[PDB]
Amino acid sequence: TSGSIINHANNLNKVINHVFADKPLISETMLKILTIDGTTGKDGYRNWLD
Amino acid sequence: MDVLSKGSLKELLAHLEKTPLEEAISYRIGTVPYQNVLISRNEYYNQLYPDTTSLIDGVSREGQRNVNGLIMSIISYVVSGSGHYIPNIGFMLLRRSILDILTKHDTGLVTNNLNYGIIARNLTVSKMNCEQRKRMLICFKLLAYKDGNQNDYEIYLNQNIPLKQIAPNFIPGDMRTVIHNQDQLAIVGIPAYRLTQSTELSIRDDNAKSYKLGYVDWYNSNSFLRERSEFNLIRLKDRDTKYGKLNGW
Amino acid sequence: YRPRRFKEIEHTHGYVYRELNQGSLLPLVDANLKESSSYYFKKLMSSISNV
Repeated sequence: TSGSIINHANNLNKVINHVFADKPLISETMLKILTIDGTTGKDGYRNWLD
Repeated sequence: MDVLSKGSLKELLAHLEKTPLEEAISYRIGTVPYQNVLISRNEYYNQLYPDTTSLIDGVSREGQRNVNGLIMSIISYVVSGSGHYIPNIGFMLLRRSILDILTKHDTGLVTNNLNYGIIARNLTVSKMNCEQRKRMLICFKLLAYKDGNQNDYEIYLNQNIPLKQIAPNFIPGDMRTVIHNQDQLAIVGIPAYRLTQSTELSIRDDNAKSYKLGYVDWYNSNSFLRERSEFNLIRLKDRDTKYGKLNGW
Repeated sequence: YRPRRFKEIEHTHGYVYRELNQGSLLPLVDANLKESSSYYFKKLMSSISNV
């Protein structure tokens, strides 16, 4: 509803870390995909959400 | 393959100015068109797949030795990638560019009597796609303005509504119109979808796919010009400049 | 000169603020031909004499 795509994806990763704190592998794996996709910028972040 | 890769009116017209007429004609005898044939398509069927030969396939075919045949071969080269077999035309005509043949009176060819109805019928237009039709309408428009038959071109378009809807908008004598045009005229290119190394049933589709897979090989080969990497190595004459315009336009 | 590789973001979303109009130096050169010529000739010789 509000905010940017970059902020939407970055803050979603933090909540994933908090919700799945018992299994840290989930956040580590998701950030691996974001690192590859995020090099293109806002379009890369949109692809990650897709 | 090079002609089919042009995606804009500027690039297509620039290529036609550079290339000579000998590229439009072919020196292989081929076969005759409008013939019902049985071809072998073993990836799909065991029997022989029926089809009909046409002038739009990418294979060379025997053509008539007249001005009508010469124009059909030029349009076939533009919309299919290969021309027909019309020999002994003469070195005076074969040296000149395809654009000069289409829109210059100095060449000596007489094209006033040409009728667009039979040319479209012979160069089967019910079997073309949107990109192929646009290129043919470009050739018709260039010819019409060469012989002062603009009124006949308009009436022909008004008779055929679908052709009018996709007809490119440019004046053959003005370069500003070519720059502003944003039609997509590319028949081969880098595909967004998944292109595989498989056969197609029709003669037209199989030959078109061969050109498409061929362009991918050429795109990744050493003959392609990557502007972002070696723009300072091209000569100044052939470098891309906005001031650049077609001769006489 | 070796070509410069821009990042992919610069190529799609890159913008530059530049003024593309070139002003002629003729008004100064024509008015003072002797002074303009002497200035540039002396500058070039100081550079060439060091080859």
